[PDB]
Amino acid sequence: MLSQIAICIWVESTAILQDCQRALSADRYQLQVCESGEMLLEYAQTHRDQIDCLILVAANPSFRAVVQQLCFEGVVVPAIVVGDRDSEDPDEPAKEQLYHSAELHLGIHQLEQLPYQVDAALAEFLRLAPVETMA
Repeated sequence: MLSQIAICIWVESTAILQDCQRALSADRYQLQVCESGEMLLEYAQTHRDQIDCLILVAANPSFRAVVQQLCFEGVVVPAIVVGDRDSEDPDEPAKEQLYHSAELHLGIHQLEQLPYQVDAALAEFLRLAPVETMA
């Protein structure tokens, strides 16, 4: 039944899009690229359950707003976030508030763990389901 995994990434930079998909290149990965953040919502708006893993880049400005739309529509998926740091300083509130509590974080220079992260993000999404999409 697993057949293939559906993953939709949101990235305005092709290099980032190729790097994110590069890691998630498994023959069972269906990567969808969204030129905007609103375009990403339209894709999930009809595949929330069909999506197996969402990729996001915190480097975006209103990106938090786009993620809130997914939570707002009720679209919750094992989403992996990029552009995250381990800085404990409050200057950069980089918490899970970007998306639901199941979201996983990936290092910007660590583009390659997406697949292992996707498998982990999937298990994390089920154990945390129903996840809390505070948005």
